[PDB]
Amino acid sequence: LSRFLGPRYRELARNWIPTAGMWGTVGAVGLVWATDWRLILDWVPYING
Amino acid sequence: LDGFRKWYYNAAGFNKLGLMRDDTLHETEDVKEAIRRLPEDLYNDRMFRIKRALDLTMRHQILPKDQWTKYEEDKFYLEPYLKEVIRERKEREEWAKK
Amino acid sequence: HPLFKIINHSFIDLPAPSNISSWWNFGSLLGVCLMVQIITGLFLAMHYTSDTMTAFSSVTHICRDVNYGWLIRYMHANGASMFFICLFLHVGRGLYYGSYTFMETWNIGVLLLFAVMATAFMGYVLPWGQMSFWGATVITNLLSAIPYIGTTLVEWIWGGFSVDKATLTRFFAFHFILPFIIAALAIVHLLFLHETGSNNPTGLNSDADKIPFHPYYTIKDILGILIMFLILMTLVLFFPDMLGDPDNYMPANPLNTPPHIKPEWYFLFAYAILRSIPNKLGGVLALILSILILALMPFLHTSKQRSLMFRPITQILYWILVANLLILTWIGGQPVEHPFIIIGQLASISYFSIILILMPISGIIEDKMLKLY
Amino acid sequence: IPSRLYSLLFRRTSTFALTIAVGALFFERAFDQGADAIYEHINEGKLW
Amino acid sequence: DLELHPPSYPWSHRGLLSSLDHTSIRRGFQVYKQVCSSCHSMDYVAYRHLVGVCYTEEEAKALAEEVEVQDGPNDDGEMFMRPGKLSDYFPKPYPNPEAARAANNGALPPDLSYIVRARHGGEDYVFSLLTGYCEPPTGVSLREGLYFNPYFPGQAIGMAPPIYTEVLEYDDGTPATMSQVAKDVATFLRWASEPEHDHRKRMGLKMLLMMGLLLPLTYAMKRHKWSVLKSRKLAYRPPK
Amino acid sequence: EELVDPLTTVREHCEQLEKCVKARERLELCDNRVSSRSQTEEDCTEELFDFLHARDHCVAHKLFKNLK
Amino acid sequence: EFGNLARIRHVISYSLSPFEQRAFPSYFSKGIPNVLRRTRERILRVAPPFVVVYLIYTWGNQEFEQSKRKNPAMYE
Amino acid sequence: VKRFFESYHEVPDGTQCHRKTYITTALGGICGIIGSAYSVSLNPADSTLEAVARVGRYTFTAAAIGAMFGLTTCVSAQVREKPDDPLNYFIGGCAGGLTLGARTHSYGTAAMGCVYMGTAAALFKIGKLEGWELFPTPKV
Amino acid sequence: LDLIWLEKTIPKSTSTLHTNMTTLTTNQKGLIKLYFMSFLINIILIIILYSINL
Ligand SMILES: CCCCCCCCCCCCCCCCCC(=O)OC[C@H](COP(=O)(O)OCCN)OC(=O)CCCCCCCCCCCCCCCCC
Ligand code: HEC
Ligand code: HEM
Ligand code: HEM
Repeated sequence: LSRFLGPRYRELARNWIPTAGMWGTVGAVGLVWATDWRLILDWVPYING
Repeated sequence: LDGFRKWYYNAAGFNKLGLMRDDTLHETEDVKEAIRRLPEDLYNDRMFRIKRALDLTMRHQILPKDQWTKYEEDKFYLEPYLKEVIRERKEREEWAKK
Repeated sequence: HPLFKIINHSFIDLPAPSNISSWWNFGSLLGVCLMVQIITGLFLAMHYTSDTMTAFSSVTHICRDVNYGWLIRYMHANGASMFFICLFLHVGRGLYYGSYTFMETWNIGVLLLFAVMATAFMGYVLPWGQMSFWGATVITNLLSAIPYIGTTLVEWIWGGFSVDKATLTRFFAFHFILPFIIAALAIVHLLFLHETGSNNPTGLNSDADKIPFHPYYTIKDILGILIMFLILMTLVLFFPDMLGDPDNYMPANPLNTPPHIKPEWYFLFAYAILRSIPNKLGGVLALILSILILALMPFLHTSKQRSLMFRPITQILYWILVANLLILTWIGGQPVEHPFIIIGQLASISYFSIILILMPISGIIEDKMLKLY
Repeated sequence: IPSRLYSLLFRRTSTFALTIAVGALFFERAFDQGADAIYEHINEGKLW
Repeated sequence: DLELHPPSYPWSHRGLLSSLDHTSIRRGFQVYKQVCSSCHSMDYVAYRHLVGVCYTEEEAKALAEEVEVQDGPNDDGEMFMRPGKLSDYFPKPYPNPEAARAANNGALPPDLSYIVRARHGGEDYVFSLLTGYCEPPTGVSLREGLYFNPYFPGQAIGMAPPIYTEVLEYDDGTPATMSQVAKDVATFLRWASEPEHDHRKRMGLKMLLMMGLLLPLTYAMKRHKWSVLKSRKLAYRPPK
Repeated sequence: EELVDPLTTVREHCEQLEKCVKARERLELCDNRVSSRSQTEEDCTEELFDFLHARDHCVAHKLFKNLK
Repeated sequence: EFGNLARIRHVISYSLSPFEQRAFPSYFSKGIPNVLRRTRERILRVAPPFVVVYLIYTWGNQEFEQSKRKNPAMYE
Repeated sequence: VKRFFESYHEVPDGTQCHRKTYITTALGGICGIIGSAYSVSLNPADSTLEAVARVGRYTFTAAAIGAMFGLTTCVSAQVREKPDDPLNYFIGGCAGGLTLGARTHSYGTAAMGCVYMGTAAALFKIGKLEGWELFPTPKV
Repeated sequence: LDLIWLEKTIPKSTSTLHTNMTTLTTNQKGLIKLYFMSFLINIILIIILYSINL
């Protein structure tokens, strides 16, 4: 897309990146916990068991 | 290429409904801005041509062959006005990009 | 009056284009078919039992002992077939006339299409014939293709190691409950359309020529309903089994597989694609894309004209697409052997290449011919 | 001609309904009878 | 798969508006009762169904009281047997699937209630199979309990020719030739698989007639209410 | 008194036609072939299916007029 | 809704009452010519894909049969 | 490169339409080339391209008449189930007549063409059926 | 049916079919090159007629 290949567009994203990662992280924790994904849960220091 | 363009103009078939080429453009945001900038007489002819084409499509008819729109005669009226809309649109986009 | 206001705005006075052809009837037919299915389904539910010992016996009891029960059962089956006929013609109208630019309406549509296919699949499992049981195992097995969680998902749905009573009963519950969700999604569908109004076959702005709906497109919908009822009752009362599988009249024998296993006429195009891809997963995905490619359709429109009335090259590509859709429907029927396979592989390649590649390039060329590009 | 009819049973909607309902009441008798004649004769010798 | 495809026979129940010959259904029921009932079952057909098809109430009872049926639990709790009732279904020729398997050399005679509906081109198939026990050609050899019936899948049906000319005598006296018997039992099995064949076709005639009246009219009402527009004559008269 | 099964009379009357006798000739050659080659797995079904297909097609053209 | 749909000017529109006009004016008089007119503007775009579907379908069937047919030379 | 055309006759009519149509299309096309050639050699064109076009027009038109003849006759035979029937060909010949008519944009020609061409094709069928000999060797 | 349809079909059509056929076959430039080339075409076809029917 022509408009999205932009300098400020890039700046905006860079500024937006950290927040995005946080959201994925939240979802990740949720998936692991909600679906009891045990491959990841088993490594947790305390909730193991 | 000129004769093959006339043959494709006959094969497209909007001239049989009395339409111009610029009547057949899909009304996006830029097209509606270009239509809004038209003078009153051109806008009224465009609306009458669209209404007549819709009526002919309702009755499943076409115009008589003497009343069709000759390829040579078709006028690209909205085009000039449209380019500007696109130009302005792009300029604004670029400004935001930068 | 706040209940009647809706109708006046929606059914009695809605400004509709004056020049829409008979194809615009079809969606209303779909709604009628939905009700018809629901009504017939309700009168199948007062005698059907979702037990593997008694499901075939209950279906035969409906056909033989309930007064006009054969009529309601074959009306339900041929009304599912009529539903898919009207659905395919509705989708073809949307593809041909550029109606996919109503993007929210199109996406609610493809959600409705997925729901209707799932409902018809579980409904065909419901009579518990030979063909239903082997068909269910097959598609349920389709899920196992999933890379990591596939096995679990399959077993979940089956509710056990292999389809058995556990499945039949939950398939009865899901087949009962999904057409009401389809009705709600259809309300959202018509809703997102009310915000925009319908399209016309010329693809132009029809705001200069709009007429009421009550006296002009109501009697037209009534006539279309009458013609669709004529075709449905000549399908039920004269050639009832012409649209069925004789092997579904045998009881389900988990031990034996009916040799000529095949999905119903409407699932065939998908069946062909699935069979075509060598990889199991690939097949499942392509299959899904087969339906989903439509949703993807509003982002592939590269023309300055909405409809295909004035676009002959894309008309040719559209009819080639309808042609190899019919070819894929035929191939699904054919067994696995030369040269049915190659056709299937090509037909699938041609289907995806026409929808993905050939139509936007053709629209660019058509815009170049009118000195627009 | 129909005029007489119209002015009498087809112009007042109430009467329009009356004529419809009454006609339908009898139509069934006639239709069923006529239709049965056709079907049975087509299959005469095979019924019962 | 590779299988002989039974030809089309000029039946009478094929006519768009044609009902089943009921004398042929009566003869085919006699054929089933005297020949086919020894090994095949009819679990979804009961004597009551016959009433109004080719037999009267009293006759049907005659038929019903001509067979024996178990009768649930005695007051003592001991299952007992009773004269067949118009409500009784057709008797099982084998108490359990295994019994049939054992008796019929491993072959499970399929329930002939929906055989015509369950077999592709059933009516034809049936006729063909029953009349298609031809000699196996060179190159093919079948084991015991098998027969080369081109039509049967695998051309190796466990059932032996079940119809030898004059196998049974038709009460009507119509010569009991193998064919006359195969055609009668194909009509009957057909009836079995669709007892409503006749009733339906009646509705069909009626439906057509109604559509043939309503369809044309609905069109005239639509063309009335759409004539107004279809005669609209637009005209643009700009101020000029 | 042999009761004539019209089906038999129609069957040889239909075998008197030309496509049936050509397929029977291939059938014969085929069967002779299989017979001649003592150890082979070449059956005659295809030929036999073709002969039965043609013969029962023309039988089903005219069988039912002789049945009550 | 109606009244706020669009802006047109100087477009006069005449019409007649349904009962005042013939129900099927020249229905077969011009209907046939028109239907035929229509078919000749769309037949070249529509028909040849379905023609080659018919050829591919027949071909497949025949080819499949030949595929199934036995080669006598095979056994020797 | 002749064992080919002949094949058309070898397989029974109405069967293997694919081959039939292909062969018939070629013959028409061959005639198209020859016909265009005479049409260009005499009554020449104005520019090389104009003539190349002619050749194409004549070739395609002829190829078309070839195809429809082949297709119609084969299909008619199959549908009508008359393996050998002169009429089948007539239907096809008529078809060619019509095609030619269209490519010449003339209903009248289609009339001329339907009867004459069809009759001709039918006679070909009869000819083959009755073993008529054309261009015969002198046997006196 | 008399006059026009039975005169346009049999008697007149045959009149036209020929008339048109003579018009194309007899409209010749008169130039030798054209004519001669046609001799070339002929030699080619006859060469083939012998070749394919060898
Ligand atoms: C060059 C055109 C010459 C036309 C000569 C005819 C006379 C024209 C002048 C007189 C007017 C007659 C009536 C006119 C009706 C409307 C106009 C018309 O028909 O135009 C020709 C039409 C459009 O032309 P256009 O789109 O420009 O061509 C591009 C080709 N791709 O183009 C066509 O109709 C051609 C359509 C050809 C389609 C071929 C498709 C082949 C492949 C099908 C594959 C299907 C699936 C196969 C299996 C796949 C999986 C294995
Ligand atoms: C009365 C004349 C009939 C008719 C109309 C049929 N049969 Fe029988 N049958 C028997 C057995 C053991 C089998 C199964 C054999 C196997 O599966 O290998 C059958 C099967 C059939 C079929 C089903 C064919 C199919 O494709 O599945 C049909 C349509 C059929 N039969 C017709 C045993 C018997 C009997 C005991 C010796 C006799 C009597 C009959 N059958 C009689 C009839
Ligand atoms: C809520 C409404 C519905 C109810 C209660 C219902 C109920 C039933 C029942 C009880 C059966 C089993 C009886 C039979 O074998 O026909 C059945 C079968 C079936 N239903 Fe439904 N149904 C409903 C709606 C639908 C809809 C909307 C569809 C279409 C998508 C549908 C498609 C089918 C199909 C295909 C069958 C199999 C018919 C066959 O045996 O061939 N049903 N339904
Ligand atoms: C469950 C079945 C469906 C029902 C009941 C349904 C119902 C309707 C109704 C009533 C209309 C308005 C009348 C009309 O224009 O035909 C309509 C229009 C429409 N529908 Fe659907 N629909 C269904 C399936 C779909 C699907 C699967 C799609 C997507 C492919 C879709 C997309 C559309 C579009 C785009 C329109 C607008 C028509 C136009 O203006 O051109 N519908 N539908």
